[PDB]
Amino acid sequence: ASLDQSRLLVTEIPGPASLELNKRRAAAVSGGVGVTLPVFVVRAGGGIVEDADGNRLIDLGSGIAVTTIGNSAPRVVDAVRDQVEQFTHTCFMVTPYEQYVAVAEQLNRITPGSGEKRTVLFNSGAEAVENSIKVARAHTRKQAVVAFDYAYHGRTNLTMALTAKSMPYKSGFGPFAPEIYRAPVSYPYRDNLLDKDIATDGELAAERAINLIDKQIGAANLAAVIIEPIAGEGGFIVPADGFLPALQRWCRDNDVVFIADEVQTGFARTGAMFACDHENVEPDLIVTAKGIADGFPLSAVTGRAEIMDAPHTSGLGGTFGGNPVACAAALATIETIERDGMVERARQIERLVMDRLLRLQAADDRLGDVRGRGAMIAMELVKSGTAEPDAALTQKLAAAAHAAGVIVLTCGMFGNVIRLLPPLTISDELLSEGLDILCQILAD
Amino acid sequence: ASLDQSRLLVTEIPGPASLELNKRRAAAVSGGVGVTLPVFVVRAGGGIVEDADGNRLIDLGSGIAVTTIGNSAPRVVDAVRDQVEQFTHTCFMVTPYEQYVAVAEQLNRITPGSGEKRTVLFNSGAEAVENSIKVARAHTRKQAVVAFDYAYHGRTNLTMALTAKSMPYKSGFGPFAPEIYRAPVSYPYRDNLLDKDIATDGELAAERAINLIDKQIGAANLAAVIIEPIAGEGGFIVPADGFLPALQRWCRDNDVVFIADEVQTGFARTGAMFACDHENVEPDLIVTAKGIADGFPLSAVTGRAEIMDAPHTSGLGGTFGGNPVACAAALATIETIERDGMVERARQIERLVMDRLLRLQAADDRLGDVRGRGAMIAMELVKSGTAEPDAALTQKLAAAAHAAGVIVLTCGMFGNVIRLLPPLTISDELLSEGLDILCQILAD
Ligand SMILES: [Cl-]
Ligand SMILES: [Cl-]
Ligand SMILES: [Cl-]
Ligand SMILES: [Cl-]
Ligand SMILES: [Cl-]
Ligand SMILES: [Cl-]
Ligand SMILES: [Cl-]
Ligand SMILES: [Cl-]
Ligand code: NA
Ligand code: NA
Repeated sequence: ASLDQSRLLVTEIPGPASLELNKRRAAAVSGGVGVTLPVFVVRAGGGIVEDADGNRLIDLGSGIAVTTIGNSAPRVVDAVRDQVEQFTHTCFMVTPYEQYVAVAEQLNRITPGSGEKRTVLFNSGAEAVENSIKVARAHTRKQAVVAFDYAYHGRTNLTMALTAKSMPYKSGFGPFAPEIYRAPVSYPYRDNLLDKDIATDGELAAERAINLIDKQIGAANLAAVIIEPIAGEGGFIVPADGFLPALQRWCRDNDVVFIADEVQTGFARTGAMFACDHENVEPDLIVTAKGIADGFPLSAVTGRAEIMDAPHTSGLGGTFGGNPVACAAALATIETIERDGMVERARQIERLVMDRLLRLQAADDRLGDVRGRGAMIAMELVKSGTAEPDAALTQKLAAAAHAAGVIVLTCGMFGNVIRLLPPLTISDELLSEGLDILCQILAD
Repeated sequence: ASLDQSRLLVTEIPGPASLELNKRRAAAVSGGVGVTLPVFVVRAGGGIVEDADGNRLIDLGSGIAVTTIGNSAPRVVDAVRDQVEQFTHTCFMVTPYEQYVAVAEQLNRITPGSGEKRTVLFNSGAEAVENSIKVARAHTRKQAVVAFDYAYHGRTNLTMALTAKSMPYKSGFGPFAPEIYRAPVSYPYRDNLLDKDIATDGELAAERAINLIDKQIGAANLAAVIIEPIAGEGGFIVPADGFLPALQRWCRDNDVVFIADEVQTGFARTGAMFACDHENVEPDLIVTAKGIADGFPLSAVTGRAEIMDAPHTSGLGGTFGGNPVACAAALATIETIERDGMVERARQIERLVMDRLLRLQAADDRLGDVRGRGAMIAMELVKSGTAEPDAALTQKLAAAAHAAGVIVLTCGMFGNVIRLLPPLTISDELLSEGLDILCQILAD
């Protein structure tokens, strides 16, 4: 009973047992919940998911950038086993406990910037984003929030409002929280089709956004600008150099809280501890979740002390938040990243994947763009000889990969992005094999 | 190493070690997070919380109605230990797993009503409430939601909007989600000061609410009425007999989705599986969290199939939701309730507590009202010979109980309610002792 780090197809995909389990799902779970690949998981670790039929699939999704340090990481297993025996919940607002404080300290340490910082914990990315806005409004005593045109921030009313794409995230769920405005992001590949300078010069892309913010809202009415350092669900869009620094600067000059949403990019994923570290961005607040606790429901807001302390006592909280078992897992996750060279591992994975995809792109112009950092890499698929999105090809490729025992996700505003989010504990051999399969499907 | 089911004071409260840990909390955690009793927990089970100084305190809060079946319940410990080894997270929307489906099935079974039902899982009460609204709007294609004047529903933008009390829940955090309207609830004790018939006749209290809903909103503009079967944070307010049934009926006659928020009342807490069971209320949707998984972050929306299936595919979800470890805990929690007679235990606790508090009230008219069901009981404190709230006395009593090693919570719109939320696994002796201490503090 130890999990073999090799792909294995005993059945077609999905298999007979998964198909049986699926009858139960259809009869019990709301039809609002969509499933990408309906194989039922019995076990996972390293770079492998094992299903109910005995198949072993190559994980190139890590549950959407969550099991970065690998499913059921051994330090996490240990930390959880010990904590679950001591206590499962006290509610930190009732009687506190050291595990919550320890996590706050570690986030204060590892996040960008070097001043006084404070943290608060919740259970989901959407909750943390919600609280970053509460914090910013309490501090500034201003109303509006600016989000970007490829942004994804969550499924609650306000975070739906912050999100750009109507289907499936927003359609039919409003009316939405007021005072949300939308600005254009740095999207080099498609900016390039119109203005070559904007695509390469990030400061100029920031000016484009700032001119609109100033005209349509004004700093005097603005609490916060919120941005993903790399847009996730919107299509793994890495902004031009200079873009994030220029937003930061403008926010400082204008008493607007600058918020980095690092829910997807955070915790070693991009080849640094946080995506903001690549250009030395120091946001006023940074939002984290997903990879923070190796799959346990936990999220955080971390930021400048003066800002984070603005809400009255008892103004922030929630019953479950900073659950002590989830905290034990968070501590073991941070420990794992530092002691096992995960940031460097992310950088190895970049070199391996970029090298394959760039060689593929030279051979096949259906790859409009190859972009990303660390273990967060994507290709955008287009019709040969143009820049027109090819969603059809994107879906066919993913469906073929699934059928070949490869868990690969799509994303993108136009439905034409293949994304790669392997756990860092994937072997180079499994990672290459996953890439081989993608190349074979595209070749014929 | 087994936890002694007896109160013990080795130090004053809080003790020197807790006070040391508190310096760390103040330096790391946002000042927005308030703490009721700053003792740092190292262990808990049965009816006892053990702190960092070796003190053993009587738990009369269960983390705000969360550890109903006891901290670190043995079936939960077992279920969690096994699951954490298999996998920690796949994201149900990526690749599903049986644990999530199993939980959906169990909630479909144990919730009120007998038709076709479906469930969806999230991580917090606030998230589940948010999703009940999304579901209702998708189904009805109407905008407005009605909540009540003692309501508490969560700390996100929309759930803040649904919540009645500005301090500390809402102040400075808006603007809020639009189309939330407020109606008057059945509050027998204080309704009685004005109209004796309204306080006893629930159907008449429903008419009062329905007349306002009709005048200020209209059914043709209304997606949902949402209500707590017993108002929690608002002061443990049990409505008059007939109130909930009459709302249900009106909602059916008018194509408005009726939503029971059972986040606090759910899972054996009130001497039935759900608070709605006492009058046979069958809501269209019921929202659950808190006690569902013995402290693990998990929440649910369960309801009529046709309603729950209204959102398009991928319209509902979230990354962490229905975490497999939290699900293992939920299954063990339901198993624990049924196999160990917890519902009956809740009823024993009612008889014990009501008997003490009613005898206390006959002797001491500072107890304006004694109310509640099962292990959800409260007294409302007032100035002797009137019905004027006495918040001061309420705080003094709780502070004195804390100093005597009793974890007891306050609540209420007017800050004058002592509430009792012991874990069901408290012994009668510890429960009586907790009541003895309260009686002694009030006597002199
Ligand atoms: Cl094979
Ligand atoms: Cl370019
Ligand atoms: Cl609260
Ligand atoms: Cl490199
Ligand atoms: Cl003692
Ligand atoms: Cl009465
Ligand atoms: Cl999502
Ligand atoms: Cl009884
Ligand atoms: Na179905
Ligand atoms: Na402080």
